[PDB]
Amino acid sequence: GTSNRDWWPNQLDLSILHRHSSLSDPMGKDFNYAQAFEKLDLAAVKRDLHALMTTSQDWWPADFGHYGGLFIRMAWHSAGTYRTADGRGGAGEGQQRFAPLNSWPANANLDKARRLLWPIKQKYGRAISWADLLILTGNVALESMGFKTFGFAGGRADTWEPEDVYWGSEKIWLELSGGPNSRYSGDRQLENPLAAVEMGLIYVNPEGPDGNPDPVAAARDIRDTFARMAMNDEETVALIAGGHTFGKTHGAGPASNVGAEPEAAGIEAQGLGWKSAYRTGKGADAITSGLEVTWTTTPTQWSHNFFENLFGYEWELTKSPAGAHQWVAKGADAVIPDAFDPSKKHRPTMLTTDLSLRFDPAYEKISRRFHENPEQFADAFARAWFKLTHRDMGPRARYLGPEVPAEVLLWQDPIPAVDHPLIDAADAAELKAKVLASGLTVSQLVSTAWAAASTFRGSDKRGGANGARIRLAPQKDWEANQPEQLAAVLETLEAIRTAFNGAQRGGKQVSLADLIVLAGCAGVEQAAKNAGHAVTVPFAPGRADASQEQTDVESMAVLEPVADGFRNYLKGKYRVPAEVLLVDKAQLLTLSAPEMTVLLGGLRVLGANVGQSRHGVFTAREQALTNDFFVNLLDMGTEWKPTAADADVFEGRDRATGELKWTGTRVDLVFGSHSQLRALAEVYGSADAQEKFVRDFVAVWNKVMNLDRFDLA
Amino acid sequence: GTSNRDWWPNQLDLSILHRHSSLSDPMGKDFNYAQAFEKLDLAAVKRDLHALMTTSQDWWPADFGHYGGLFIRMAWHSAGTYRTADGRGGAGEGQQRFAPLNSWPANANLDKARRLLWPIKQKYGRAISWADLLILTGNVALESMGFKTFGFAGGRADTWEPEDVYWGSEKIWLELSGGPNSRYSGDRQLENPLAAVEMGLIYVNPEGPDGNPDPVAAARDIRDTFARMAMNDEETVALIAGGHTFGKTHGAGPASNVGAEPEAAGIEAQGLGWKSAYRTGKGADAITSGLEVTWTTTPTQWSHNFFENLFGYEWELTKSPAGAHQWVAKGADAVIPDAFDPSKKHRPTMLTTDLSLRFDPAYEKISRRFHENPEQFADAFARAWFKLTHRDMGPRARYLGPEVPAEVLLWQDPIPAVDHPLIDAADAAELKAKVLASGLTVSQLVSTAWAAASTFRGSDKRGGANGARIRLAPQKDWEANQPEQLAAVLETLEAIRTAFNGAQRGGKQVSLADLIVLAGCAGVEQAAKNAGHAVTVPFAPGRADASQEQTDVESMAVLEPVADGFRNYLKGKYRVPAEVLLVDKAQLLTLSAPEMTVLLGGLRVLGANVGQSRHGVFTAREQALTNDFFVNLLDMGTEWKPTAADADVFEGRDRATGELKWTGTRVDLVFGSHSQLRALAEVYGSADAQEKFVRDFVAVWNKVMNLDRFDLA
Ligand code: HEM
Ligand code: HEM
Ligand SMILES: [Cl-]
Ligand SMILES: [Cl-]
Ligand code: NA
Ligand code: NA
Repeated sequence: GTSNRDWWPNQLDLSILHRHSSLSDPMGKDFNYAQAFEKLDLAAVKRDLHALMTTSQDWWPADFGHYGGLFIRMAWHSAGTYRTADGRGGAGEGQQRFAPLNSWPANANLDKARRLLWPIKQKYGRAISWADLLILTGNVALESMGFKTFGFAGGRADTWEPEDVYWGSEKIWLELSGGPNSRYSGDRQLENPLAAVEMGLIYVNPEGPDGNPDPVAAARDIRDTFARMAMNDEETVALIAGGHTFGKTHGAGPASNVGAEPEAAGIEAQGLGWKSAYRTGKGADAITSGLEVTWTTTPTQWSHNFFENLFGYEWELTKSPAGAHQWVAKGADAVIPDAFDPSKKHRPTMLTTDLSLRFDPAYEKISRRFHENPEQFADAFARAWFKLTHRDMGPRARYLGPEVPAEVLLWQDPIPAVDHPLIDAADAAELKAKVLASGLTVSQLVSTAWAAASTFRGSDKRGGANGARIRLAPQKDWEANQPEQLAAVLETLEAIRTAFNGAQRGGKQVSLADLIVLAGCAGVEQAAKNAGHAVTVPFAPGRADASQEQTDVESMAVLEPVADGFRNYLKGKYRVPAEVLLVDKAQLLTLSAPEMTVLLGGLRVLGANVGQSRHGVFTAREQALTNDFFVNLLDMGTEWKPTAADADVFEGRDRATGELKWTGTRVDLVFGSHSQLRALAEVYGSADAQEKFVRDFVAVWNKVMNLDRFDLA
Repeated sequence: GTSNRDWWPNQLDLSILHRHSSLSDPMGKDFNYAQAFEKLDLAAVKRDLHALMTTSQDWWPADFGHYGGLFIRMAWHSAGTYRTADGRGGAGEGQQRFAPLNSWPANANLDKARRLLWPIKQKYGRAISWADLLILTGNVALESMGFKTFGFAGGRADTWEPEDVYWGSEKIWLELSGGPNSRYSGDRQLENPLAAVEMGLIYVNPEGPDGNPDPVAAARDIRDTFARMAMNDEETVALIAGGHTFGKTHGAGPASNVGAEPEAAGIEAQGLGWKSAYRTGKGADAITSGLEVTWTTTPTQWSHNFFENLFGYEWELTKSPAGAHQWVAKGADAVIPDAFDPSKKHRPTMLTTDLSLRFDPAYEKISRRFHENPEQFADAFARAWFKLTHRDMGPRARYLGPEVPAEVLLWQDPIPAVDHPLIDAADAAELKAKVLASGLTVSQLVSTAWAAASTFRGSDKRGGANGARIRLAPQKDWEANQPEQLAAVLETLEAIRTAFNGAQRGGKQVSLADLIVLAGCAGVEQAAKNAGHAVTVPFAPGRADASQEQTDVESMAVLEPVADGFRNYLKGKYRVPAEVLLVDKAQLLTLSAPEMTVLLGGLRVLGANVGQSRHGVFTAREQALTNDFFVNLLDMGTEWKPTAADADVFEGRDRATGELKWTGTRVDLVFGSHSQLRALAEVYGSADAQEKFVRDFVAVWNKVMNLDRFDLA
């Protein structure tokens, strides 16, 4: 069946904005996962998971009698798709159970791990999501084998379909670099937003870069991909050595024995894949990666044996039974237990990527420090494991249950507690009138509040106006935020704040975070009034101001908008058309196509454009909230042509007289071009639509202002 | 960006069931189009459309100063995508404005027509849908040129994204037959459900079959395609000769002058396409089809000239200025007006497909009859135009406004008016108890009501339980309906009905249509009771019984389920896997994936399978409403293998003992295989879900029972 994607493969795809609809969701529209989880007996789930660890099923027998290792790997791969560049991937939506992740080669036989968990899922039902369960399983595995974890937060709601994520352009699993869809260029530069070295891998190739078993060059790949997952060198060493303290790899026989991945398997396989024709196809005969390494003398118990082995022996390159490169400690004694035969023992072995921890000079310092001080290793690993598995959960206000760690971590972009009365509706009205009487314009007020709130992304729930981080480094200096204009607006707002807070009794005060948002609401209300309409924009106080010391400047860099179509802004020239970047932004803001459409048309006429550009400002009443953008965009009396100087800027001229009327970008004109967006623009451009436009505008404005307000959830 | 479709192009696509979500819809969730249109001043719209007909815009000048022809064509192509096989296509959703139909070659320069209508759309806003406006414009064109139409109904609500339709497998526009994706096989057999001869055409190729200008062979294609759009010979001749009484074709120069279709054009084209480099690119220089034919001496006025010309001349094959095959009248004088130059005239001309109306023996008789009796022609055309443009609107209860024809037409599958008091809740309780006391089983009651209601399809809003057509030819004899079992159920119900109606005072009575549905409800209630749950099933009376004479047996044939996964039924072997057919049926019933999931698991355990097959009946308590199907499907204790005799039937055996537990089909096992369906199965299979399953089941049951209840809308 030939589709629209076949005929017009480069048209813009809006269906990414309409995923996660009430139609695909089996739970009722009032189902609240946090309320369900808050009543789960978490201890009882953990007791059942502890019992599972040593309850082997014959269809996938447990190595050494213990599934710990398998489940740790599972929870690390659930979390390890995360990319800091866009916040997509991670464990927070349980996406490992859907395509494509359920069938990535690096996820082989994690289908078995997830099936082992079905009896417990089934028992507790909707009170524990698959997403939470994957991570809790990992934690209980660690605890069962003697490792004390840093804690655990529930609250990851299940999703019901695949997320739309750019995982790369390769058309072949595990394609080595420099092919026709190479994700690498230049001096081994990985393209943003990707965070893995090959299609279907989590971070790196365990044999070495494109299969070359050089521990030193592998270290470079490790460092680059982990950094793109927001982990530094200390976290990286702790996580890899930590994880490889447990379990084993599987490569008992040749890879050509392994059949189709789950999404390609037959129906009889009932959601499992990678069925193997090698001997029994499982247990002692298992094939997963093709490597056959067991790192420690006690693979079912926490120890410091990984670093004892890594530094205590000299290593020799060898091949697994499937032919993959690995390392062995020649002239070690056979001290490693076999997974199934009590009478066999083996020599210590390592992956190329394990030896990286010893032969990269920066890693070696850390690994030596951990080797000599295993208590420091255990602490670092616990913290890094918590970060790994929580990094995409959002603000601490979303963390549920009795095991949440009380320590506030810098990476969490923490927001201080509010300990005072909040402003009420009368106070808000008074502050709004002061803001408007100060001389701040509609444009300044809407631009500033937009800049503060629009850093939110739903992928990892980072960003938003809570914290007033717009006043701090680095946000205050981002080009899109117009630093000089910004600094003058914030100086005026801070004087209003100081005056108002000074006049209060009884502890009442307003945060700068709240006032930024409230000032934005006042600007929207004034715009409406300028157009002849009396509207109240809703406002919910309770934001707090974070300090510079509570703000990791380097981690904030990934939230800088380099493209924001809502402000007609592009920081440089990109391979991706600006309209595709607009839709990507809308997706991160959690907007539907109608909401993206209303919001952009309004912003245009309110003066939100960076640099006060006239592009797309299709009105003669700038700073009045009207549907002028749409009515003028859709006027067939104007003809549009790209400019000589820039093919991405367009002149609109009267079709009869030739007179210049307007200029716009691709972001503006896509609303007149794309057949689905034009259909939405037509609604808002109709003669009966003024009231609808204003109402839908205020609602989507308010939605943006509240994107990070999990304290009110 | 590589997608799931790229990696696993044969996995099942569920996103067709979650289309038309509240996310993509710009109107509020309580927007009711029928109420909006009922307040439109239809007369005022029609005045504006009359004015438009002769208001020529320079960007697309009006042929002969009148856009009527162009608008008639536009309305006929809006309607002319309809296929009776599935009810998909047609004018009823205004899909012409979306991909792919907005860019089909046969729709060239209809983008211009629709843009001419933007000022009117804009003026009336949400009170008139594009879907309705396309047809109304057609009607007004006809009236403006002197033809009296049969009437007009509003009520086609706009849609906001492309409908999912199989339009064929060809990868090239206009591909001639016998290619690698040929829609033809055998002795020119067009594949169901298609109703056009080539990809991008409405019905047939105007030059003749695969471009061969044989009017006799073209007639064969015309008759086959029109029949697949529900039109017989008389309607076909009337529509083609009716339509070609007006306007002209456009082929002034070579087709290589014409540029990209709308979905391919640049952004500056603002939603238009087919820009032409030939001379002025428009008006006298227009190029649309490539053909250059003007049929009548007064192309802007109703006349009897089409048939006078077709029979009054002998025809000679010639070529247009673009090189297309067409015909010219031998020895005729130049009597046809030019569209733009008052000093030029032209000889009569015709398409190959026009000459079909004379050289096919059956068409010739009709065309002669119309030539000799122009009043019969005019009436047949009016009737056929109303059918064409209303065929996919559904029951007369959906028809809005003051121009609706009072005459009831057989093709409308009419339902008689109810003229007596309806049963109330006390009566329904009494009838349910009689039904249960008669000895009818849960399985008989659920199967019957399912058979009656599940003929509904949302594509053209045909079918459903209203009418009691299950008791009439041909439904009573369809294999999926189990004719012998069905006859005995209906005999029992009709005795209960006769007894009840005989006891009533005043004119209260119950229809057999209502009682079938009510008996179904009683069976679901009894099933719930069998499982230990106290459940009332909602029931809305008001269905009436249609007669045999109100039921066109040939037109009902397209509603026969040859595949119904909900009854584990397949009539024969098809190219399409049975699970794809299941999803297609769910789409026609308007079901979401969760609703399809719940409904099939329930039906299985209630005994709805055709022929009492055990396939998928994963319970030991058949006829009890439980979640057993899901709990047993997902039990990893069971292993599934395809059988020796049939690879589409599977055996489930205890994984340890080898003992046979169950059998199922691909439709059963797909819920355990496909990662999104299994995710939904897991919700209903969990230990906390029995009450949720029963509740969700009753809701989806009731939805299906009410699908055709536009009298309650
Ligand atoms: C550079 C980073 C890493 C590489 C290249 C990598 C590579 C691999 C490979 C190839 C396997 C074998 C899969 C098989 O054949 O069964 C595996 C196993 C495992 N990895 Fe990693 N790993 C990485 C980091 C991590 C981290 C961060 C963790 C957790 C903190 C983790 C925990 C595990 C565990 C527990 C197993 C054992 C599985 C079992 O016993 O079934 N690894 N690793
Ligand atoms: C076998 C069926 C038919 C064939 C093959 C066909 C073919 C065509 C073609 C090729 C054109 C020229 C497009 C262009 O170059 O502008 C056209 C024009 C037109 N057709 Fe048809 N036609 C069919 C049936 C119909 C029917 C059923 C109607 C309406 C009841 C209709 C009404 C029109 C009208 C009004 C035009 C004139 C457009 C104008 O003035 O711009 N035709 N037809
Ligand atoms: Cl994601
Ligand atoms: Cl359709
Ligand atoms: Na994410
Ligand atoms: Na339809």
